[PDB]
Amino acid sequence: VTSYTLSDVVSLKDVVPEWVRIGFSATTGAEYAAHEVLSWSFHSELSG
Amino acid sequence: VTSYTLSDVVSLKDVVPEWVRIGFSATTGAEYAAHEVLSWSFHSELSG
Amino acid sequence: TETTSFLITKFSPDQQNLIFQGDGYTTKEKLTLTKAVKNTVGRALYSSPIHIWDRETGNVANFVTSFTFVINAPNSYNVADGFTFFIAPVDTKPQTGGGYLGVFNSAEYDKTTQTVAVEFDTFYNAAWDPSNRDRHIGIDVNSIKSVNTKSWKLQNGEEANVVIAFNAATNVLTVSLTYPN
Amino acid sequence: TETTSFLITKFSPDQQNLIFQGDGYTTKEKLTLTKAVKNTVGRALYSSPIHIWDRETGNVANFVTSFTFVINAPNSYNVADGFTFFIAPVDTKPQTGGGYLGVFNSAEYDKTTQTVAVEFDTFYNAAWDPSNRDRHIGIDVNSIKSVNTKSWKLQNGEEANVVIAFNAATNVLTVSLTYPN
Ligand SMILES: OC[C@H]1O[C@@](CO)(O[C@H]2O[C@H](CO)[C@@H](O)[C@H](O)[C@H]2O)[C@@H](O)[C@@H]1O
Ligand SMILES: OC[C@H]1O[C@@](CO)(O[C@H]2O[C@H](CO)[C@@H](O)[C@H](O)[C@H]2O)[C@@H](O)[C@@H]1O
Ligand SMILES: [Ca+2]
Ligand SMILES: [Ca+2]
Ligand SMILES: [Mn+2]
Ligand SMILES: [Mn+2]
Repeated sequence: VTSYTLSDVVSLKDVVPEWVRIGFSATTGAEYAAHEVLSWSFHSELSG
Repeated sequence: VTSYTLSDVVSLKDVVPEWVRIGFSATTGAEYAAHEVLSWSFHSELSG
Repeated sequence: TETTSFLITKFSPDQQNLIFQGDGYTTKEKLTLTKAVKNTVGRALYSSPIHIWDRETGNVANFVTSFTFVINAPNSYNVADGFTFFIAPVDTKPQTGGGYLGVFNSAEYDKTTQTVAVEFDTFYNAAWDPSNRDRHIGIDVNSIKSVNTKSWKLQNGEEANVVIAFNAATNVLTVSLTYPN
Repeated sequence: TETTSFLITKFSPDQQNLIFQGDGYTTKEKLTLTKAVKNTVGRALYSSPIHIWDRETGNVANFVTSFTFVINAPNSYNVADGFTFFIAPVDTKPQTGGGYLGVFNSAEYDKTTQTVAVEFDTFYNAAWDPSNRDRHIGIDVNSIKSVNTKSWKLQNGEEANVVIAFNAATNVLTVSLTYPN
C-alpha cells in the first residue's frame, strides 16, 4: 500500500459562491492519457 | 397523537421510468387553502 | 450500488437544490406551494434525478422520505384541493389543477403519465373520490382515482408529520401521517 | 440544517444525476473524462447544486468526498495532463484546457474564477509546476499554481483511492490518495 496526504487552510467562504456544483475534470494536450472514475460518493452538511 | 397509515403494492418498475424526479404538489380550485412544507428529507438505495 | 439523500430542516429564500413550478417558492423558512387563493397550482421538485430502477438487473430501489406540511384554510367547511408527494418522469411539468392535484389529468388509467403519488386530498370530487365524502390519504397510480385510500381528519393549521417508504423486496408502498394531537 | 449526499459505485450508460461536458460520458460501468487522445477535455458534475456557505449566518459546510480514479497511458512515461475534483459556481463550463486542467485560466490569482480544486497533475508545466518536475497532488485556489503540493508517483492503470474532506471549524482541506501497492 502506497499513500499520500496533502492539506492546507482554504477560506472557502471567500473563494466560492454560497451555492456551487462539484465535479471532476481531466484534460490532455500534446501528451495524453485516458482518465476515468470508477466510483464516487459525497456528503455535505451545512448548519443553520 | 393521531396517526393514519396506508399501504399497497405498487410495481414501480412497471409505472415510472428508470430515472425520476420527486416532489410536492398542491392545488386549489373553486375552494381553496394555503399549502406549505416545513421540512423534507429523502434517502434511496438501489443495489445491483 | 447507488444512493441519493438530502435533508432540509428549514428552507432558505434561495433553495437552489429545488426546482419550483407554478406558485411554488420559499419564504420565512418554509416552502409555499399555494397561498389561500383559488384555481392555482404550486410544485417543488428535488433538483437531482433519482435512480428508482434498473432494466438490466431488474433491481428496484428502496426509499424513504419524511416531511412536515401544513394546510391553512380560511374556512373550516370549504377546503380544497390537497397536497401530494409524487414520483414522476425527470422533466415533469404541472398537470391538471383543482381536483387533479397538479399530477394527473384523468380518473382513467393513463400509462403515459408514468407517475405515482401519495395524496392528502381535502375535497370530495364525486366522480372518483371515496363515497363517504371524507378527506383522505390516497395512493395514486397513473390516475387521480386512488388504488387505496384512508379517511383522514384534517387539522386546520396543524403540522402533519409524514413518512412515505417503499420496500423493493415486496413492492409495498407505506404512508403514515401523524399529528401531535 | 441542509445536507446533500450521494453514492455511485457503478455508472449507468445514462447516469442522469450527472452533467457531462466535453468528452465526458459513461462506458463499461465507468465515468470516462478523456480517452488517450490529444488536446481534449472532459468534465462531469453532480446534478444538484450544493449549499457550501450562507451569508446571513456566516455558516460554512463540512463536506467529504470519496472516489477511485484511474489514468491509463499508452506510453507510461509520456503522460498529460491530469485530473481534478473541483468546486465551482453552479453554472460552470470547461475552462482552459491542457495544463490548465479545464478548471483554471491562469497561474495568476483570479478572484472571478471562484473555483477550488484538488489536482492530480501528471505533466510538468515549467511556467508554474513544482521545480522538481515530479507529478503531484495539489490544492488549487483560483489559480493553476497550487497553494500546496505533494510529490506523487503515478501508477499507470492502477486504482487510486481518494478521500477529500473539508473541516469548516478550521477551514482545512485534506486530501489522501492510496494505491493497493
Ligand atoms: O509535448 C508537450 C509539449 O507541448 C507543449 C506545447 O508545445 O504543451 C502542450 O502539451 C502539454 C502536455 O499535454 C500541456 O500541459 C500544454 O498545456 C500544451 O500546450 C509544451 O509546453 C510541452 O513541452
Ligand atoms: O365550489 C366547488 C365546486 O366547484 C367545482 C366547479 O364548479 O369544482 C371546482 O372546485 C373543486 C374544489 O376546489 C375542484 O376539486 C374542481 O377540480 C374544480 O373544478 C364544482 O365541481 C364543485 O362542486
Ligand atoms: Ca379530491
Ligand atoms: Ca501540470
Ligand atoms: Mn382523492
Ligand atoms: Mn500542478
